[PDB]
Amino acid sequence: ENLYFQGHMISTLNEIMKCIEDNDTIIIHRHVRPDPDAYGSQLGLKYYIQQKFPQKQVFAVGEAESSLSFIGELDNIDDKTYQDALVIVCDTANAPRIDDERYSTGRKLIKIDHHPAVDQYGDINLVNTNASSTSEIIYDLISHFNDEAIVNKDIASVLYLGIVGDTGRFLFNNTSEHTMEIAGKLIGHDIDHNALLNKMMEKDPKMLPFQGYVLQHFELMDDGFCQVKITEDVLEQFGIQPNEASQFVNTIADIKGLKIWVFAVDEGNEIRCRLRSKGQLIINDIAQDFGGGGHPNASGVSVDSWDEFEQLATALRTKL
Amino acid sequence: SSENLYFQGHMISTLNEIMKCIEDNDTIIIHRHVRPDPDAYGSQLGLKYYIQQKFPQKQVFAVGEAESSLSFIGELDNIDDKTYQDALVIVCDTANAPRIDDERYSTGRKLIKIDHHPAVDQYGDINLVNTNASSTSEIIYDLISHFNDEAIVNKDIASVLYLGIVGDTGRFLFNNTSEHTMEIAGKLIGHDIDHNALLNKMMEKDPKMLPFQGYVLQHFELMDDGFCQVKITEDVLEQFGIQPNEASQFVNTIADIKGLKIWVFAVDEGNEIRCRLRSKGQLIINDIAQDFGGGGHPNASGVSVDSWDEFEQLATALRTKLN
Ligand SMILES: [Mg+2]
Ligand SMILES: [Mg+2]
Ligand SMILES: [Mg+2]
Ligand SMILES: [Mg+2]
Repeated sequence: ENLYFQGHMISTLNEIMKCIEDNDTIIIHRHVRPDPDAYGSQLGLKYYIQQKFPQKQVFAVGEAESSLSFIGELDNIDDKTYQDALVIVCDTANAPRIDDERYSTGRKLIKIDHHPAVDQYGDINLVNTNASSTSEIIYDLISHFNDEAIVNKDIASVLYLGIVGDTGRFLFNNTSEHTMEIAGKLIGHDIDHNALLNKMMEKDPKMLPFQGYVLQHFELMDDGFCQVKITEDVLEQFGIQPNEASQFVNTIADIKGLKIWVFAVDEGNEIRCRLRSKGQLIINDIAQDFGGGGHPNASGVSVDSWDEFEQLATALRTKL
Repeated sequence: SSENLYFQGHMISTLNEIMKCIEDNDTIIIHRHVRPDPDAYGSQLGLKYYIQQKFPQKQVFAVGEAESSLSFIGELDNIDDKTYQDALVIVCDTANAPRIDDERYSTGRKLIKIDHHPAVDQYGDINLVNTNASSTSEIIYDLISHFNDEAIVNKDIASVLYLGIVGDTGRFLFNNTSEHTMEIAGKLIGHDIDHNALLNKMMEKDPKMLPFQGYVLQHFELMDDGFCQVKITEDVLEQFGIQPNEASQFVNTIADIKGLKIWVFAVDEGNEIRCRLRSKGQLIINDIAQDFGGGGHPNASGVSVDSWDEFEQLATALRTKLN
């Protein structure tokens, strides 16, 4: 938290708003396979700009996810809308993982994210790994410009869901005192947080038999390591898609004596692995060692065979 | 809000009388309710540690039967009956006097009640009740704040109070979570408690029960009208090496399914099939349960049937409420 980082944060914040002020059309993108924080940061920024600058044309684009559609509706726009437009990307550490490839077809590109800065693809890169979520960064932006009063029910609701998504509702280690203070203020806007959380947690009945496979086929070792391996034949047995299977990475997290676990889904020509750890244990390092990365307690790796998975395992078990 | 400020003013006099009693007594003993929850532990130990930190020379004790699931929160004190002579007794989180754990609570010279449940039984000499608080732990924090002692809070105080707030809010999920609740929990996290570690310890589950939850997830039957049934045969209990009572704690495993309105979780113990009946919103199912020889509350009832053929009639009866 050096004094220089802080000064650069203020300047970056100020620069972003000038880019917003100087642009009539603002288009906001997020990552493929969106989560609540993706939807909440994108839409929250959209609604914030729309409230502060009611003449500007602000759009939120990408492929909609039916599980998240309750958060808000996305915009379908023409390729011409991008001409001399400001493009902002939320929540996306790597440019290949952005959901619409037109993010580069504009005059300016801004990145706002809370993942370690490894791909500085913006002309402006706002990165704060000390934030719980990109949603929380968006509220920090609002607070910087003393606009906390323009926050209405819509902004507060989508930003609240985004913080909740990335903290597991204030559970994970990325929840700070600042995180709780923001979420308190958001609830202050009468958003009926219980109703929102109930909607977000509601389950598609057709996915539950697969979740039961996880509960019955997890492998916990006395070491504190656990593994769940989903083969291509399993996804076929249950009629589910690999992104759908990935949403069950934390199904086993409450097991007594759990320390490190990996959730591996063979997506065909690539096994997507979600690496998770308890406490101050570190897995982000082993993730980078295999071409992956993310948070030290929540990172992702892809391998190309089950023999290479076993190496991801062995390496992870050395960390105790 | 204006209304909230008025509510805080009504309690100020009570807060100051509790503290005077605390100051006036060198021995202070704190009780909570039988079958304790996180909030019961956290409010009792929170207040104990607060008094111990503000008055290091007083003798402050937290009594009651320990619960193995919650003992990580803090250890309870074991005292002889004579310790209550001319002592101050405080009871936290306990609406009704028959539910105070240790009966020695009346053996002292003063009784104080601190609680957040509806004031139906004002069993204390002094009674502090705030139904607008999320939890008794949140009331304890408000007391600390009223006497400008927020800096006296240490890791012990913040940890136990945080767990008590988390317990009665479902970790900031229920409607009793206010903005003020969130703000307090923030301040508590600011005392460098390891909240994820504390929570992990609280949510800790037995790996043996996970397989059976999976069966439940692979053998529920949702109908288009929103009715859902889980039928557990006695052979299944044997397969997963579980007991009928254990198996009944999975009644709400499917409660988050989209479209769900009424469900029944039915377990075949050799003698009878024990059915747990549940409903969403304003749907009533306890009239149906009464019709088949059981009963309970409108949204949560139980009935025993003697055959799966009787189960089907119970089911058919339940669905008449969905039409
Ligand atoms: Mg995120
Ligand atoms: Mg995300
Ligand atoms: Mg309570
Ligand atoms: Mg209680």
